[PDB]
Amino acid sequence: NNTDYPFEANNPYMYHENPMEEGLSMLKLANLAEAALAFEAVCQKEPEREEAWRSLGLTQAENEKDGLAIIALNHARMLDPKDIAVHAALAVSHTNEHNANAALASLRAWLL
Ligand SMILES: [Mg+2]
Repeated sequence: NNTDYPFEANNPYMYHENPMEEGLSMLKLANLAEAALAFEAVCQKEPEREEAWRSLGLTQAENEKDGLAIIALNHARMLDPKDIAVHAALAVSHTNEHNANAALASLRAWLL
């Protein structure tokens, strides 16, 4: 798919020196929205850094945002087509998104 990621404007990590390292520290601590912002900053500062795109995608999947995860993972795959962790993560996020959407459609059928 699409590799055009919708970066959040006004990202505070844009004026930090090492947002990759902060991202990895926050991800390890389970502070996912902040980690995702830190990785978005890395992806804008260093757009060819495939590990930044992969980390952004994996963080977004962990933070239940599989649509955004897929765009970042697609960008990672374009940068390093041989990264098979990215291949597996893309298949996982597509399945996650499909399952969540089916669950919501089932619940809305019941409620409405
Ligand atoms: Mg999930």
